[PDB]
Amino acid sequence: AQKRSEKQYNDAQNEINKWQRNAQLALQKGDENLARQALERKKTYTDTSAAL
Amino acid sequence: VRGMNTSSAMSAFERMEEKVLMQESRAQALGELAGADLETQFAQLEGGSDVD
Repeated sequence: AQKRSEKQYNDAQNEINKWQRNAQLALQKGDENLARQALERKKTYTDTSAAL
Repeated sequence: VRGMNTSSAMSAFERMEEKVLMQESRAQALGELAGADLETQFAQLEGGSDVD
């Protein structure tokens, strides 16, 4: 179970990184909405990671 | 011409309705998937890639 949580925690970090790339892309694109979604997604993941 | 209930006219109205509703249902199913950020991100990435 501990390993699974660690994998999930690792996945969350990986997920954040993938989202971060989109956010960077969004800035270049200039679309505000894409950037906003990533930030919201980052926050819930961080909370989950902290809880984990 | 009349559009009154008929062997052919009655069948046509129901079939057309089914086609309209099924398409709408598919669109409704599609929009939820469309709403997610990742789906939107792929389209943006593709356009930049296509131009290149």
